[PDB]
Amino acid sequence: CPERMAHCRPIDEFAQGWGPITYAEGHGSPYCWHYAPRQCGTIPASQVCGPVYCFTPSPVVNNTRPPQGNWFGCTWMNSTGFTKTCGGPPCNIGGVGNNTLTCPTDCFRKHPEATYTKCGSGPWLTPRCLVDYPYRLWHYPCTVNFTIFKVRMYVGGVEHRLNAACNI
Amino acid sequence: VLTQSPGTLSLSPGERATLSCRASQSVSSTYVAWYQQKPGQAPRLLIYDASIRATGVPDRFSGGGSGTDFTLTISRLEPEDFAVYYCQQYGGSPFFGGGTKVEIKRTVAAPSVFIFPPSDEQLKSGTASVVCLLNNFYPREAKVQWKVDNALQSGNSQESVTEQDSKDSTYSLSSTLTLSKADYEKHKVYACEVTHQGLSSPVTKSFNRGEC
Amino acid sequence: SVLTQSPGTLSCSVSVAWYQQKPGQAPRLLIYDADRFSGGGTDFTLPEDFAVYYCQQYGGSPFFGGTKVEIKRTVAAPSVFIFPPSDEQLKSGTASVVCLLNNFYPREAKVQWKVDNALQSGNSQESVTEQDSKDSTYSLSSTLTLSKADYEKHKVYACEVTHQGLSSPVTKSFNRGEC
Amino acid sequence: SGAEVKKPGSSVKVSCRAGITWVRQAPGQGLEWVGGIVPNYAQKFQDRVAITATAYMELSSLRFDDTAVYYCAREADIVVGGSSYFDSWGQGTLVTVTKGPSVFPLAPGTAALGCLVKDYFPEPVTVSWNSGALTSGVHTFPAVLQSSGLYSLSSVVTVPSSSLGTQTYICNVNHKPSNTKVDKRVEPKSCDKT
Amino acid sequence: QIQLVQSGAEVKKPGSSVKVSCRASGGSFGTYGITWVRQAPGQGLEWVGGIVPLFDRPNYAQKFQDRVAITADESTSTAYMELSSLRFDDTAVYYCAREADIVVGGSSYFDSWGQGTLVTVTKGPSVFPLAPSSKSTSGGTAALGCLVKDYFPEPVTVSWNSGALTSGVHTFPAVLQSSGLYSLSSVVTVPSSSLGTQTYICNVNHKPSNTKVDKRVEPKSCDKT
Repeated sequence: CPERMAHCRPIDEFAQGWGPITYAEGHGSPYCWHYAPRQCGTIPASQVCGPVYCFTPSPVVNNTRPPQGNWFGCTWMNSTGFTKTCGGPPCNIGGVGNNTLTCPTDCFRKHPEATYTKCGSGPWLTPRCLVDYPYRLWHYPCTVNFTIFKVRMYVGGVEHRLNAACNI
Repeated sequence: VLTQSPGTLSLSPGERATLSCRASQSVSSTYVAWYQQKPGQAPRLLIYDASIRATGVPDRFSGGGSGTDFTLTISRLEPEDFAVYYCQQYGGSPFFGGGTKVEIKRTVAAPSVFIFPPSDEQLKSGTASVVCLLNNFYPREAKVQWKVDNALQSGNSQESVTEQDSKDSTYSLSSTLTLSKADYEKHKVYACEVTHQGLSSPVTKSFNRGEC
Repeated sequence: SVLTQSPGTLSCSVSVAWYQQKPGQAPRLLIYDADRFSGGGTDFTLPEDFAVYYCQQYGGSPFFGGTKVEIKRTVAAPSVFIFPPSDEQLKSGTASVVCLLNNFYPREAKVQWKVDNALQSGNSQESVTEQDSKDSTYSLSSTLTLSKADYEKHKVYACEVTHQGLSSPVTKSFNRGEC
Repeated sequence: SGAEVKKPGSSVKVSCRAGITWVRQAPGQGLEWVGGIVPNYAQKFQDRVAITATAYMELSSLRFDDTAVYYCAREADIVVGGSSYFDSWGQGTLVTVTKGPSVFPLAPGTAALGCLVKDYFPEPVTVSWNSGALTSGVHTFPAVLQSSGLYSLSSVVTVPSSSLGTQTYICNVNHKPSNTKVDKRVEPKSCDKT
Repeated sequence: QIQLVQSGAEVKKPGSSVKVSCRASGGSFGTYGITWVRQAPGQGLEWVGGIVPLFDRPNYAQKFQDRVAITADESTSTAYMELSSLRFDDTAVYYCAREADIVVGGSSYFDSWGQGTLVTVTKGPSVFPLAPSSKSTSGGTAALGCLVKDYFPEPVTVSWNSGALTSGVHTFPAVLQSSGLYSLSSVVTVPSSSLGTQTYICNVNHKPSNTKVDKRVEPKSCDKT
């Protein structure tokens, strides 16, 4: 896949959590998981094209966390081949470094306290995993080789049985 | 959160046993798994979901339950079923249960019955005796019905049993019925039936024809 | 009413004789009409002594009555051995002082772990030998623990003994705490 | 001694060679008063015992509670209508009021035989088989009391003597107080069906 | 399904760490979780922890948190379990297991177990020489012995002269202390001219901790002749 996974960044981005972890919204504005979505409320339902499936995580056709209803967030394709993303505030980890990671998904090693329900926005479960769905390839054409698996996620107290594609 | 009702349990081959695991508060969404530990080997899996059997295990071990009180029925027991069975619920609240014990060291002995009407030296002295003897019974629970002349002759019928054999509880019972010589006449068809865990067919030991 | 069967000093109409039967021999006449067996009397009172003493009254209403008593009079007096703490114990801290009693017959004795003039009792754990297989001669071991800091600035400990064979108290007090 | 062996309802005569007083006592119990005669009978020892005098005591209507040691003793002072304190006693005639064991033949591959011993007041009883043999298969049910008060001890044996009685199967019963051993032969009978 | 579960620290000391291991031969490491479950000598099985070496987020039971660290090394196909803050109750055997289906925040049912490894937590006895303090020793038979203390597992034995002087040996029962460690003081009355010398060695052999000691107990000061 051209110039998307070639030099995006290593999956082991440097820097760790120097201390407490809080919320942040850098208004960052997605071939690779090194991205930051933005919280978007009311939107003009004119240029949106194709499915609008959003990740609960359980995909379902002003997003909010399952504890507060709504959904974590989602992405869409619209206009002339442009991808847009949205979701809860991009989770950030308190630390130091030239390229400190603003975790948009689960990231254990770089920070011990980061659970998806509290530190994830989009469909990235782990840096090398995705929640498969019919338009997954339509949205992330760089992830064809990933192998499918079946997983159980306990969000709050609700158990979700879903298939996830991860590299191996 | 999870406990096993029966506590200790002991039986003999060819028996049906039931073990009950209590899901305290939550229905738990039907998640269960049962294990079997031998005296030193690692536990092995038998059931998961309480309704689907594992691979390599016989159909003897069954599963069932809906909402609460999941069960593990052990029918047609075998000598190779001595193990401390364990219960656990998985899912969102993984926590093992209590360990019910099991003992497969059990055996039974069937009494052998017969009667002794001593005579040819007792009629002269009076007080004719009838002694019913039971030989080689394992449990210490024996009753004798004296259907002399049909019906029963409860009352003057004492019982005795041996102390112990030093190898097994295979005692014997001696049931003595003393009846005066005068009352002996006009009576026939003496007998001694036995109630006991002999696991035997109809046992009716009857002797007749009198002293002479 | 029935007078009594008291003994279970033996006590047996105003209205007596006392007998003694051995395990096989015949009863013998000890006291009649009520020098070791000194009896007297309503409510009459009465190793080679084990027997079944019998009491009866004779006269106008002669009838028999209903002990199995004997005398031991043999005991063992304890002997006192005091174990101080190891020279390595102080280096390791948590010093211990052990009292040891040998050859006492009745399972009864009290030991007061005195410090100077203080009757310390917080830490004093006692153990005794099960049985000597020939007589009730148990041997006591009473441990008293105390920290090294609590060891210093103190001296003249003491483990007194009070026991059935009192023979007056004996005080084998471990003194000179620094030695 | 007197009558070491007796039977229920019979009498005993005990000879005491030098007022003589007879004083009984059970194996383990307290001393009791039987009576005394001067050359008086207790409340319960009257209408059933006769004292005569050498001095002899004629006890009649034997009962299983009669087992005792009917000592011989005199009285220091002569008493008319009463008793005294027994000064010097006599050797105990162990008048073991015991119905010596009364064996009976219990008639029958493997078969179970035995002999039923009844009317044995004193507990001690020992059963043997063939002068000591067949130690594997010899039961002797310890004992049980009867309405009268005499123990009923019965032993039972099983021996597969080639489906026929060839060896001299005899139950050897021994009873020390009765000083009599009865080895009654047991074998298949022409009658007495079981 | 071939588990080479490593015998780790068979014998440890209280308050120390243990680093047990498990290995999954064959298959494809990185798709099935490795689960650690322990059981005391006689007790029920208690869940300890688990890991799924693809979603790096090991799970621990609520009562085994901040005290257990479970790691996996994809390169070597090895799942290590580091258990810290050992206590005398930890004496147990720690099995290994596979999770039938992956789980995130939950657990599952163990399909194929592994060999059970023993991990005994013990503290060997600390012998101490009990002197023959005599000061005009009583009679002509002094009192000697060997003090023992600070050993949790109960069984213990005291010998003398590698086996001798069995006449006069007292060995009292074990008495608990405040901290929960047993104690003992085996005494002897040996008339070796009313002193020590010869060769008095109380060969205490506390089997569970694998520690046999030989302390020479004799007059331990300038006095005590």
